[PDB]
Amino acid sequence: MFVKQVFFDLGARIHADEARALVAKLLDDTQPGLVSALMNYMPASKTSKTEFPLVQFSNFNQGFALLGFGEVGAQILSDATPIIHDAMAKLFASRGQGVVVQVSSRDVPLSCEKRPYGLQYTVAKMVVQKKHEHRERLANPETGKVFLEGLFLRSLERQAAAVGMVLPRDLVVSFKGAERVSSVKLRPDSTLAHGSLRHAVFEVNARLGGLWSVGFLLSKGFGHINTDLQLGQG
DNA sequence: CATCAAGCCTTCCTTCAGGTGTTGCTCCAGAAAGGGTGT
Repeated sequence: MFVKQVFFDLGARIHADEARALVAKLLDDTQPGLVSALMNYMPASKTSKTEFPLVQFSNFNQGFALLGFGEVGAQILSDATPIIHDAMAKLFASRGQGVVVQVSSRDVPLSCEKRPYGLQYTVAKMVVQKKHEHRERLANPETGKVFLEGLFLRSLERQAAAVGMVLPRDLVVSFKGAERVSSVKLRPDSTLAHGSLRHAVFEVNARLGGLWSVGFLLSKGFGHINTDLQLGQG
């Protein structure tokens, strides 16, 4: 269907996971249903859901951005945007002279069509490592290429099934090249880290017409980009 | 190459002419007596 993208301009850049932790710390004392909505927690406990999370943080040059997938995620972002903006306004009016928080909002539709020619898509800061078995797959390129193939195809199928639209099942993807390999730490000052890929390029015969999220740690702000900017790039 | 804009208000009829003159029926609905004249 359609997804929603809300940008919060603050005047200074804060990272997606840091903004996630900041709105977790700030709105915690009051309104527990709303933070249970935005961090996609279980209705009874603090543990997040194992399914596809509808609302995820993203990257903004002057602040942070929020993505609500589908009608439910769009409604959650719609009921949560003024409370988040008021919390940011009070937090940054408590200290200093005080800044003005600007907003932006977009409703990007989702579409996909199969074409008989390959198409190029570059994904920045995608997490692909979670276990030791994937590390054993990563050492050899032949058994790692098929792993990236299946990961990209399953991420596309999971997002298409989560948003509620049908995807053709004859898609042939291919993975060409990589630029860098780095690490991602969920919590600062922790020994544990997950391997991640920087500037991967992929080739799929079909075309995409919106924000598409691939890989792991999608909620934290990893492995997503707009295909609308990348088709006809400029 | 994708959205975001994807109007808003208020006007939203007014007076007046809004008939005049005529026409506004006519006629006949019988049969015999007493003359001709034409066959």
